[PDB]
Amino acid sequence: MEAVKTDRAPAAIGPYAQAVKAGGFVFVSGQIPLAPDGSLVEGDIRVQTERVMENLKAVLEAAGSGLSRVVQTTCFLADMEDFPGFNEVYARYFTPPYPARATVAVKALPRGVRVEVACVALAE
Amino acid sequence: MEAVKTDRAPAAIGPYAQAVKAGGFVFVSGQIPLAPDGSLVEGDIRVQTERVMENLKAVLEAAGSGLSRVVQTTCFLADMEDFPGFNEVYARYFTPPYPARATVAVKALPRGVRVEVACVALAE
Amino acid sequence: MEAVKTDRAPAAIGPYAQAVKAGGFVFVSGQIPLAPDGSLVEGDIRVQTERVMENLKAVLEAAGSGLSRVVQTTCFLADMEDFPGFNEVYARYFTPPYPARATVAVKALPRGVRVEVACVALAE
Repeated sequence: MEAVKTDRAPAAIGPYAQAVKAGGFVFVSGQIPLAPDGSLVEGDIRVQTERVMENLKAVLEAAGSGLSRVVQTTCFLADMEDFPGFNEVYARYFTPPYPARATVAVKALPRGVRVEVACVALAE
Repeated sequence: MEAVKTDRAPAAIGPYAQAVKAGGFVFVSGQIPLAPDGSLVEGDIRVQTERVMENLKAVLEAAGSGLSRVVQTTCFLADMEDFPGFNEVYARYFTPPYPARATVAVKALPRGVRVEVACVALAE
Repeated sequence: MEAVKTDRAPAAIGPYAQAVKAGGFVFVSGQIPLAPDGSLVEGDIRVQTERVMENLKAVLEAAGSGLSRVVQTTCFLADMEDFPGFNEVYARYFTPPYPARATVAVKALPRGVRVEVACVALAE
């Protein structure tokens, strides 16, 4: 497997890679609303989701892929009431044909953020 | 990629495709207890899981795949107490060799349903 | 698809296989702090995580793969305060390049365990 590393997304501090290229796919770690400089982006679901989308885009690009190549996303929210806003921003980055998706609300996410999104995309 | 669309399963209730075929796999979105016409299927876990299973089956068939080709499922339930009933119905649709699986109880699911099941299957 | 079955990891109790080999990948079911004979390992996050890691390792090896072939992990914790410890033990089982990862916190896990981890790896 090949690890993907880019400064355009929050650095991977720990036992994980921003993304891994393997078997024709790109497995992207769950992105949170953290700026590449390590600053946490707070605010409503729309502002936080925008940062998550930018991180995903940045990692996918560094992997030689892109948003249009994403085939599956796994989305976690901390509040069911944030679904509408999340979907609106999500739709600003992902356009038809859309990826397959699974979304759920959980107790908490890394650093207390409102949203975390991981994905799988086609390589190349 | 290659999008999968069928009227035999509920239409997507967000910016996502029912399933996506890519790299030899079929990535199926998290299915919830909605009837093909989009109406909610209320009831206990056995009733709602049956609806989810039929939706999975329909999407998989439309993708040229099937339940026996599923290699991994990601199952989310809103109530840990629903695990027994979920497993019973699940066992009516998936038979050995069973898919690899992750079953976790979470805070909330789309439309406030009891269960959401996404999966990955072999395209052939 | 080929179901993986080994006695070196907690036996699958329910409608699922410990892992499935398909499409060049190995899909591993969620593992919790259970010993091979079925005994529950309690204690702090470090001790419980070790058992989970050993379970993943055993299943992966039984599948003809290994920890170094893991490309993606999905981790669930019952207490976000346990993340530091979970991350440290997790790091003991992986070496660069590390897998892509998604981590979330849930209210509670089966049998009150502190952690659960599922993953996907290359079949070598």
